[PDB]
Amino acid sequence: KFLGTLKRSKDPSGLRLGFYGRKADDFMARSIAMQAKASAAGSGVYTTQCSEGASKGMAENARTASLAKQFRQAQRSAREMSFDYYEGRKYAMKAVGHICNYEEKIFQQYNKTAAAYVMGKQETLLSCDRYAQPANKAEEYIQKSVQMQMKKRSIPYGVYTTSCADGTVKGMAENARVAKESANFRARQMSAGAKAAARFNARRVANDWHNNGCNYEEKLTSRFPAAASSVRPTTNRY
Amino acid sequence: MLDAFSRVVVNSDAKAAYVGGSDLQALKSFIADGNKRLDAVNSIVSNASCMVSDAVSGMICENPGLISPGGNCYTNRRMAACLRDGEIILRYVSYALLAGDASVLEDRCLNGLKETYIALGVPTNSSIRAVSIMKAQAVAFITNTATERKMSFAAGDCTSLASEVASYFDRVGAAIS
Amino acid sequence: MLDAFSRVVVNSDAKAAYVGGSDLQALKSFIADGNKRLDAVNSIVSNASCMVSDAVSGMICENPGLISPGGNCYTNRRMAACLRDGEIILRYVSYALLAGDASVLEDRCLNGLKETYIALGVPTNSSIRAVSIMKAQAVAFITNTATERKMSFAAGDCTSLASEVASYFDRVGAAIS
Amino acid sequence: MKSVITTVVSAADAAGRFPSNSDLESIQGNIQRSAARLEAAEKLAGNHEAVVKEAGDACFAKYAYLKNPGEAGENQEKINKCYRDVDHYMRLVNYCLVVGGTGPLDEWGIAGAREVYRTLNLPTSAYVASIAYTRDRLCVPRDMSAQAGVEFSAYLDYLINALS
Amino acid sequence: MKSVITTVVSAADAAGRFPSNSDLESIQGNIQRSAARLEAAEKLAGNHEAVVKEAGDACFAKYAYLKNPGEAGENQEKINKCYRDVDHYMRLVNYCLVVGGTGPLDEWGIAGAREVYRTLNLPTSAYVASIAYTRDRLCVPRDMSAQAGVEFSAYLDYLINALS
Amino acid sequence: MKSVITTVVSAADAAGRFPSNSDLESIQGNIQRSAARLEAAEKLAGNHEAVVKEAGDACFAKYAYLKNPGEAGENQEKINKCYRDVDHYMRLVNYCLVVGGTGPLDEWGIAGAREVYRTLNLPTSAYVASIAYTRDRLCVPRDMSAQAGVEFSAYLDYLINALS
Amino acid sequence: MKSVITTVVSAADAAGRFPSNSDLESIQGNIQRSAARLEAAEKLAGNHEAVVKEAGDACFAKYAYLKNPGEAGENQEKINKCYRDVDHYMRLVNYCLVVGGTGPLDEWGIAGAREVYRTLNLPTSAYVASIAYTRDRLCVPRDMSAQAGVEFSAYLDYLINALS
Ligand SMILES: C=CC1=C(C)[C@@H](Cc2[nH]c(/C=C3N=C(/C=C4/NC(=O)[C@H](C)[C@H]4CC)C(C)=C/3CCC(=O)O)c(CCC(=O)O)c2C)NC1=O
Ligand SMILES: C=CC1=C(C)[C@@H](Cc2[nH]c(/C=C3N=C(/C=C4/NC(=O)[C@H](C)[C@H]4CC)C(C)=C/3CCC(=O)O)c(CCC(=O)O)c2C)NC1=O
Ligand SMILES: C=CC1=C(C)[C@@H](Cc2[nH]c(/C=C3N=C(/C=C4/NC(=O)[C@H](C)[C@H]4CC)C(C)=C/3CCC(=O)O)c(CCC(=O)O)c2C)NC1=O
Ligand SMILES: C=CC1=C(C)[C@@H](Cc2[nH]c(/C=C3N=C(/C=C4\NC(=O)[C@H](C)[C@H]4CC)C(C)=C\3CCC(=O)O)c(CCC(=O)O)c2C)NC1=O
Ligand SMILES: C=CC1=C(C)[C@@H](Cc2[nH]c(/C=C3N=C(/C=C4\NC(=O)[C@H](C)[C@H]4CC)C(C)=C\3CCC(=O)O)c(CCC(=O)O)c2C)NC1=O
Ligand SMILES: C=CC1=C(C)[C@@H](Cc2[nH]c(/C=C3N=C(/C=C4\NC(=O)[C@H](C)[C@H]4CC)C(C)=C\3CCC(=O)O)c(CCC(=O)O)c2C)NC1=O
Ligand SMILES: C=CC1=C(C)[C@@H](Cc2[nH]c(/C=C3N=C(/C=C4\NC(=O)[C@H](C)[C@H]4CC)C(C)=C\3CCC(=O)O)c(CCC(=O)O)c2C)NC1=O
Ligand SMILES: C=CC1=C(C)[C@@H](Cc2[nH]c(/C=C3N=C(/C=C4\NC(=O)[C@H](C)[C@H]4CC)C(C)=C\3CCC(=O)O)c(CCC(=O)O)c2C)NC1=O
Ligand SMILES: C=CC1=C(C)[C@@H](Cc2[nH]c(/C=C3N=C(/C=C4\NC(=O)[C@H](C)[C@H]4CC)C(C)=C\3CCC(=O)O)c(CCC(=O)O)c2C)NC1=O
Ligand SMILES: C=CC1=C(C)[C@@H](Cc2[nH]c(/C=C3N=C(/C=C4\NC(=O)[C@H](C)[C@H]4CC)C(C)=C\3CCC(=O)O)c(CCC(=O)O)c2C)NC1=O
Ligand SMILES: C=CC1=C(C)[C@@H](Cc2[nH]c(/C=C3N=C(/C=C4\NC(=O)[C@H](C)[C@H]4CC)C(C)=C\3CCC(=O)O)c(CCC(=O)O)c2C)NC1=O
Ligand SMILES: C=CC1=C(C)[C@@H](Cc2[nH]c(/C=C3N=C(/C=C4\NC(=O)[C@H](C)[C@H]4CC)C(C)=C\3CCC(=O)O)c(CCC(=O)O)c2C)NC1=O
Ligand SMILES: C=CC1=C(C)[C@@H](Cc2[nH]c(/C=C3N=C(/C=C4\NC(=O)[C@H](C)[C@H]4CC)C(C)=C\3CCC(=O)O)c(CCC(=O)O)c2C)NC1=O
Ligand SMILES: CCC1=C(C)[C@@H](CC2=N/C(=C\c3[nH]c(C[C@@H]4NC(=O)C(C)=C4CC)c(C)c3CCC(=O)O)C(CCC(=O)O)=C2C)NC1=O
Repeated sequence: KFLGTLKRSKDPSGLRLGFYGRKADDFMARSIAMQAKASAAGSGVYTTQCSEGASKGMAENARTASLAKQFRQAQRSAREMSFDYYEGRKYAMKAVGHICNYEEKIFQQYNKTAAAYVMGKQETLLSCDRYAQPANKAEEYIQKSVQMQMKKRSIPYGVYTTSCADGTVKGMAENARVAKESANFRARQMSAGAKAAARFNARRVANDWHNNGCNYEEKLTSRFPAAASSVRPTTNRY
Repeated sequence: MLDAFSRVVVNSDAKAAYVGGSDLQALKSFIADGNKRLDAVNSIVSNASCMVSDAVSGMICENPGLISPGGNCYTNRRMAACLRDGEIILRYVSYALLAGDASVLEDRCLNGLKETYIALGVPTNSSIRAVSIMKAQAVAFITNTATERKMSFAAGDCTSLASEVASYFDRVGAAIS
Repeated sequence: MLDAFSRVVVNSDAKAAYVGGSDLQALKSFIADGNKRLDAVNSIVSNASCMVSDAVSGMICENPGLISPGGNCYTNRRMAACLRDGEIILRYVSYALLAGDASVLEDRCLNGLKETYIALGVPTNSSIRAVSIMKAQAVAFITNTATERKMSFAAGDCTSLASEVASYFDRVGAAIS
Repeated sequence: MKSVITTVVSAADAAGRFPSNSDLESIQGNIQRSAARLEAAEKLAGNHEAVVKEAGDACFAKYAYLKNPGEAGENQEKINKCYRDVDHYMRLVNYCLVVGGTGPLDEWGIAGAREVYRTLNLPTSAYVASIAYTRDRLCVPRDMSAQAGVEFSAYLDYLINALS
Repeated sequence: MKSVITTVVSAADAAGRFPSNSDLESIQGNIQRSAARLEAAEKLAGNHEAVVKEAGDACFAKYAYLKNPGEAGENQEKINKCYRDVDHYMRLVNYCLVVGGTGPLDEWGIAGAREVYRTLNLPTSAYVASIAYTRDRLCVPRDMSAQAGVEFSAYLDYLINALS
Repeated sequence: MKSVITTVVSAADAAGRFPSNSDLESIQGNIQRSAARLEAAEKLAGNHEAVVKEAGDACFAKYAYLKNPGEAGENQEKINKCYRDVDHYMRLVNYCLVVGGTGPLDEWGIAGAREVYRTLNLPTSAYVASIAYTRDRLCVPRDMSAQAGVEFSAYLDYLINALS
Repeated sequence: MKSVITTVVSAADAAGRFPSNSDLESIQGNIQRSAARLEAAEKLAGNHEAVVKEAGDACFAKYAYLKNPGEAGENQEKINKCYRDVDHYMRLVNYCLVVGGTGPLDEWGIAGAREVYRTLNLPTSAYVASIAYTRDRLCVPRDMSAQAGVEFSAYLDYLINALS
């Protein structure tokens, strides 16, 4: 007959830009993360901002936190699998400062590379959550209030999302609470100048690619850097 | 960050100086003492859950004020948060003896440690009492004056390590106070 | 990751084999050739700026098709990634020479690496030429058959590491082929 | 895995860095005391059927409550699985005398042990105390060499320490 | 800083984890070859005024163009600062024989060396080649022990490698 | 805390949202069965000294090994603390019949129970089985009402479930 | 979606946790007042053609400016689409009496309503006031039961509240 060559369409709900392209895509973003693990350990320290555990060992239990994040980002539905492909492409334009013929010409075809750049480059500066310490009660309160809208982003309505689930078993339920409280202490523990460099670094993500055009939201960073540091506009649904 | 090898190079750094043939004969004790230092550190890390369970029980031996409800340390997650804090002095005082210097102890826990405890309501008198239990059991483990635990050793002195470990738990006792 | 001390246990864990002295003596040769094994790896890390300037200059000596514009490897940023990719393969075999095992090469470099190069457009034939210069100078560096550079050594046969490093570089070459 | 190979060839990759002489030094301590470490391995390979039976009812002397129905030791079919359970701990501690560190213990038989046992109503207090029976059960100049027991005994109280 | 203490007590904090026996193993390689590492330190402490002068005009033999006005070596006031500059490299390499790794090199004298020199019109090609003069300038069974030069020589070609 | 107030006024704040009629509906189920829930509370308030003593040596019948020295029950001073320990579990389960959910259990007496007991060499297997003695120890049309035991018994097997 | 199932089975997954009795309690309030909630649903199913026509020109009495060309109601083809528009609001409010919360409202007919209407030059002030006509348009002991109007009327003023 027509040698069944009969081919209809199908929903992959993914990148679908080649099997060879798909297995290429996780290798260089592993190399992008291992590039960026080598700027964290530029000087050969596993530096104290990266924490991935508690007091009790439990990083095999936080393996099951991160492999749940390995799994829950894999079982994303077709809207949020496809929205995160395009918002990460324009955020990779925001992640690199310069404008190239090369860097975005990986970062708009490939999305794990864009995702491991908005995670990788931004973690080896100190504009993340729980790392910049506020000075007074006034800074931490608006630091708390901008986190509430990041709850409101990832919890858009009455359903709690699948993606802030941070746990599966009873052991990792309260392990996730005591993991951050040791890491919250290790912000104000580690140094005096790198945390002083954090408050200048906190304007280096918010002023230039998050609130362009709003002077009020620009001096909110320069008056409150630690409040403008957990604003987390990289929409990773967390 | 910096072992007892390298206390004598950062002060020679400040004079544009180098480590000439007069300062490192205590270092030539310190490299000839490589296996007596090694024979103390198996004796601490073998019984590490003895020492955190001997300290917090001896702290609740002397003080039934924390076991009262509404105290600092009486309930379940709370006493679980003690065995977090009970080992972490023993965790870095190992490396104070492994490196030979408490500079690995001075930045990694002792920065901001006292002011968090008043921010968490932790009474520092029970903290300085429980670390004196941890000193008294560690000097009986590096030596041969334990109750029942009798590890195999080669004879000689290690009172030079007993003075090194006594200058360590006082340094954490001055920084949590 | 995995090495020669751990290679002999994963075939024994797969059979629940309680390890006794029938396969220890192959590791006891690895025990006795500890200092011979480290004797080759310090002649290869001491000229690693020479080899990354010897190979891709020797690769552009044999084939000038890449420096032609519109070819693969011609311009200034483009040559920075040539020394970037070329140095990192020397870092991984120097890990693999030490383990007695190319397992640490096999997972951090040798997964998917081949068709990332043709999802870029790297000619794979020029990378076989660059790795063969890096195979040929490194076997001349672990012995005393270099042109000018003779380090001081203790004499005797060391072909048993030359068969080891030649069984490593073709494993790089068959991975990118 | 977990050895000195897992320290220094991984940290040089974590620094993006050569195997410098910090990494070449760390494996020299394997060589001078592998002879200290590997006459301990054939002891519990020679006693791989001898000390499994002497540890089970030494545990079941001080845990003799199990034989009622509705518990962890209600029949001999549990006890036929129970000598499998101590031996499967005993397999891995033999392998950690070979790899140097506690390599086969943590990724196979330690991590997530506190998500299994009392969920299967197996008492964890009998698990450490069967091991703590065998922890002091040594005699260093008589069974093995004096350089062999300090790797053995430091792994057995670690098994109580890793369950903590 | 940069040592094996900066590897394993930081990675156990980066895992949020105990100092397990992976971390306790990594410092044993310090102990068996600190005697190998620390007779090299008093050589260049004994020659801290001897080999600074022999490296400057060995560099200025093969870089003899500097003495014109408008360049990096236009007067003796530059050369009085120039023997300070090689010695300040030479101070740190002595300290890296003590801490084990390249601890005082990277955070003090290596990082951002490629933002300074030709901006101050100082030639970087003379900087590595003054060091590469001293890199091969050794004799392993005659100056020091044979276990001492392989820490020394691996740090000096690293100084050309870290400027790359 | 943990109740239906902790669900819907927190989720409306987590949505940044009004107390809509999804939130107003969820507390109506408190009202129709608080009378079902709060004649169970004065039973174990009326038996707050009666069933602590009957659960201790029912546990110590099936855990009679404790009375040796070197264990968790070596003297009466342990047993004077041991009737404190079951009653401190028994205080909180009484309070969870009042708040609706398991409010005073998880943030006070459940979380991190698996970091304490065998570290203090206290057996966790006796802790669930002292509670599992009291779990089936009920009689629903005779002690309390039939609408009162299903809140009581679902909290006691939860105490074995939360230790899992 | 949005119901009490979207609260407690999602929060137990957000805690990584069992369906404990906080989650089992929250759905009991569905059961005792679903009979209160679901005689309201067949009223506006019985009046699904009756009250769409009485709300359009009650809105177009107080918004009578629309009939000029160049606006939102320039012909009957707009008004043929306009009774579709109030009924499509009216479909969803019927479904929220079934799911309990405002489930079909927010993810289908509420979110991003403030990105559509005046961009299509449709007046939002007429949209809430057509609904606010029907908000007070009730009579609780006469049309439905007294237990049925308080779910109905709380959803209609919510439609003005959700457009705010
Ligand atoms: C890897 C672990 C391992 C073991 C522990 C043994 C287990 C074991 N140890 C002993 C050997 C023993 N030898 C002694 C003698 C001693 N003399 C002294 O001066 C000391 C106080 C004491 C050292 C314990 C004692 C007390 C026992 C245990 C009791 C017994 O004989 O069974 C015996 C009896 C047969 C024999 O003597 O070998 C057995 C089966 N086998 C193993 O494979
Ligand atoms: C830390 C670095 C450091 C150095 C390099 C020396 C620098 C130096 N090395 C030599 C010592 C030397 N010894 C030799 C002899 C040798 N015989 C052989 O079989 C080999 C081929 C060769 C080993 C290089 C040579 C060729 C020199 C350099 C030339 C000279 O004598 O000045 C001398 C002359 C005085 C002496 O012999 O000690 C000096 C100042 N000092 C230092 O502090
Ligand atoms: C779901 C929404 C919904 C509605 C609102 C009605 C709409 C509606 N309500 C009424 C029924 C009505 N019944 C009354 C009588 C009343 N007597 C009193 O004591 C009160 C003051 C007042 C309650 C409003 C009035 C004032 C009207 C509206 C005017 C009218 O009769 O049309 C009627 C006339 C026929 C009838 O009586 O049923 C209609 C079409 N149908 C629907 O499906
Ligand atoms: C493994 C995958 C991989 C990539 C896709 C690229 C992408 C990339 N470039 C840089 C690093 C850089 N990227 C640029 C960017 C540019 N330079 C220009 O002149 C252009 C205008 C613009 C696009 C080419 C610059 C100037 C740096 C160095 C300073 C910096 O880190 O920003 C970094 C940070 C770490 C590093 O230095 O490598 C990364 C991940 N590099 C990689 O290693
Ligand atoms: C305290 C820290 C802080 C900031 C750094 C900014 C940044 C910022 N803006 C918005 C949210 C917003 N931000 C703006 C701001 C602007 N839109 C424009 O057209 C102008 C160019 C610009 C400044 C006037 C507007 C209009 C919204 C609401 C719409 C939206 O969600 O984007 C949000 C989400 C929730 C929120 O409102 O907080 C954040 C984090 N706002 C803050 O509260
Ligand atoms: C009232 C309740 C009460 C307790 C719970 C214990 C707890 C306890 N132990 C020690 C003191 C000690 N505790 C230990 C530890 C141990 N000893 C061993 O035999 C084991 C091997 C290991 C536990 C695993 C050591 C080695 C000492 C030092 C003196 C000694 O050897 O007993 C001290 C004194 C601390 C000090 O002097 O500063 C106290 C209070 N004693 C009490 O009075
Ligand atoms: C030409 C092809 C070729 C092969 C097929 C192997 C064949 C082979 N394998 C092993 C020997 C071995 N091979 C492995 C490896 C493995 N065991 C497993 O369980 C896995 C299936 C597999 C990859 C993980 C191990 C662990 C040993 C040593 C212990 C054993 O025999 O199990 C040996 C003994 C000597 C040696 O170690 O090399 C030989 C000849 N080698 C080759 O050159
Ligand atoms: C026309 C272009 C052209 C070049 C750029 C060079 C590059 C070059 N070098 C070697 C071959 C080599 N290259 C070196 C490396 C070095 N030798 C030294 O004296 C230094 C110590 C060190 C550089 C720092 C070594 C040791 C060999 C092996 C043979 C030899 O000793 O020369 C080869 C042969 C590789 C092979 O056999 O596969 C080539 C092409 N030769 C060329 O024909
Ligand atoms: C960590 C740093 C470090 C080093 C750099 C080496 C350095 C080194 N190589 C050899 C010693 C040796 N090395 C080799 C191997 C070689 N010899 C050659 O001439 C070839 C260049 C090369 C072939 C690969 C041989 C054959 C011996 C002789 C073994 C002996 O002397 O007993 C020895 C003598 C010890 C011995 O092996 O018995 C030492 C210290 N060892 C170390 O620990
Ligand atoms: C290779 C890694 C490995 C281990 C570390 C152990 C640990 C372990 N034991 C059991 C499972 C078991 N373990 C025991 C053993 C005991 N129960 C007691 O209370 C006594 C103290 C002890 C006997 C001396 C019993 C009786 C079961 C069966 C439980 C059941 O099926 O109800 C299981 C569940 C799967 C299985 O049945 O194997 C696991 C993972 N077993 C392993 O395979
Ligand atoms: C502690 C870390 C440390 C270093 C690694 C060096 C590196 C270094 N050198 C210079 C600065 C200099 N370094 C040199 C040296 C030379 N110029 C040459 O071309 C010759 C190759 C060489 C002499 C042998 C000179 C001449 C200056 C002065 C430049 C000037 O002032 O114009 C400076 C600028 C600040 C200063 O003047 O010190 C620095 C950071 N100096 C340090 O303090
Ligand atoms: C308010 C919350 C609360 C609880 C849930 C319990 C739980 C609990 N029990 C103990 C502590 C204890 N619990 C027990 C009880 C027993 N040991 C056994 O093996 C028997 C099964 C049982 C007696 C029937 C004993 C004997 C101690 C003392 C242990 C010791 O000091 O060595 C501790 C340590 C602090 C303390 O001494 O109180 C805690 C948190 N106690 C509380 O305060
Ligand atoms: C299922 C969800 C759903 C809704 C909530 C409504 C809301 C809604 N209405 C319109 C679209 C419209 N809605 C109206 C209705 C009116 N204009 C007025 O000013 C009056 C107040 C009112 C009539 C009573 C009209 C006239 C249009 C057509 C606008 C146009 O095409 O220009 C559109 C654009 C797509 C479309 O044409 O349907 C949408 C989303 N329609 C829906 O499908
Ligand atoms: C993919 C999910 C996943 C993991 C992660 C591991 C979980 C895990 N992380 C570890 C340990 C761990 N976690 C970090 C932190 C972080 N990670 C880095 O590679 C660098 C450079 C970091 C600093 C920011 C470091 C540095 C280590 C130490 C060992 C290492 O990864 O090199 C260890 C062992 C150390 C110990 O024995 O206590 C484990 C088991 N398993 C998993 O399933």
